[PDB]
Amino acid sequence: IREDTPPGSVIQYSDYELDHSSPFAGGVAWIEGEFLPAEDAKISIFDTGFGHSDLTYTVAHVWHGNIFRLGDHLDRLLDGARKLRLDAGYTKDELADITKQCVSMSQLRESFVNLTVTRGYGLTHQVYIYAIPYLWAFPPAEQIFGTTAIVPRHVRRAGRNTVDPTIKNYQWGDLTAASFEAKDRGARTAILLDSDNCVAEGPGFNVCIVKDGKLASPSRNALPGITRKTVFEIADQMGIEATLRDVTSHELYDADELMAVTTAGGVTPINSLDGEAIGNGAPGPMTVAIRDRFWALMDEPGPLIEAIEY
Repeated sequence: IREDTPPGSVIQYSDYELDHSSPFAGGVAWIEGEFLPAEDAKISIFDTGFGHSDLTYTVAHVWHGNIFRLGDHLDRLLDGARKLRLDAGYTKDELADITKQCVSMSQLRESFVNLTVTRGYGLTHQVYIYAIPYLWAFPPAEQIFGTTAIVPRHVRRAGRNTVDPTIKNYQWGDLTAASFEAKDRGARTAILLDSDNCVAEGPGFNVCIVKDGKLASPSRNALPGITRKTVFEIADQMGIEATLRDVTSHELYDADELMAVTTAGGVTPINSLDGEAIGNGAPGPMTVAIRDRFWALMDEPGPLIEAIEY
């Protein structure tokens, strides 16, 4: 339900308890039209979403009982499903209700919410939704005090003309390989390049590059992330020039600050690349400012958040 976060930091779980009388408490899956406890969530082994990874998905997070940019996530999910010739069979508004209901029944005030649309089995396409406890791409301690990264010697991000990274997918072959190479080298994570040695993204996150007070993030071989979108709105409001563009490998190694951004955990400072400190090897000023603002958004009433009705 929760884990430790650095005391006094901008990241704090809610203070509450699960009603264990309900089998739904702690995790809810909506599979084949029926809500289920997450423990029982199962799909046909013959779904081509398994055998061909023929699917797309999105993840929205719930923080302090508020779901963040669910409308943006449903647009991205439906747009990508259309690009894959997938028909969800539900309108966006319908999926929002089902998703909001999934969280409500879970009782999770902090939640990792996944909506998956697969090609299905014999051919009718399948929608799977689940809301489970919050998952961290990087532990909360690293959201606060920064993480470490390497660039893989042996791996590149798949290009948009192969397994298209601009559609959010489960095909992590390169991301998994890069992660193992990171652990092998004693790093927490990897930043992948594309085939032209431009920055692509990391396993499960976009990368933002700070140089001379400007913010850049890869435009081509990267998911158009909702967190990155949010980060760019924050930067804009701070009067920071933020640009989606090609970021070369030169720029990556030369950065003043680096950060990872993804729904599951927000904005993570990246303290070192290939063992070399970025800046002073601690979270950079813009990263701290953007991250603190990002977590404030989870509590400020406005169009980005919607209260779950528990």
